[PDB]
Amino acid sequence: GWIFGTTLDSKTQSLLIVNNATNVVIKVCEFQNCTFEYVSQPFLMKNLREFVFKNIDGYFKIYSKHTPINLERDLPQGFSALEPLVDLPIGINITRFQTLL
Amino acid sequence: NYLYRLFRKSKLKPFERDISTEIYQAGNRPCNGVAGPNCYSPLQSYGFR
Ligand SMILES: *[C@@H]1O[C@H](CO)[C@@H](O)[C@H](O)[C@H]1NC(C)=O
Repeated sequence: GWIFGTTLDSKTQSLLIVNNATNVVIKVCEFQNCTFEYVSQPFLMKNLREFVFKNIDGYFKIYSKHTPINLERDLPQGFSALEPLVDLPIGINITRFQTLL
Repeated sequence: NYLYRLFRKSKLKPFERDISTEIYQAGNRPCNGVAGPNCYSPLQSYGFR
């Protein structure tokens, strides 16, 4: 998943879109004092997964598209438009981001 | 029981929240969590009568 927020742990507001393989969970944690909870199925599913995350007027719009990739070195030269998946009215800053490994 | 925020370092974006409570730097000397000269708390309580 990806962690969004101004700081790393505390003192501001943070975001958590952590996920695993069996159940595709989009459990949005707004602990930092829970103020927003949401969960639904579709977030995920030699392949290239292209994503767009936006934050405009407190709306978190997430695009997703799966495309098979051949010769995975560098980037492909082609066209594959992304489709809208999940809209979230979280209403926070989203200053920086960190990818969960 | 009602409080409002009057001190900030920037202006709010539309549809967003700010519940952080740290002492505002109104001068040059650091507050370090202690109020005093040029260091004011951002949450002022209402006085409705
Ligand atoms: C987030 O806060 C910073 C200052 O801490 C400010 O510069 C920035 O504009 C804010 N962004 C949003 C989307 O409110």
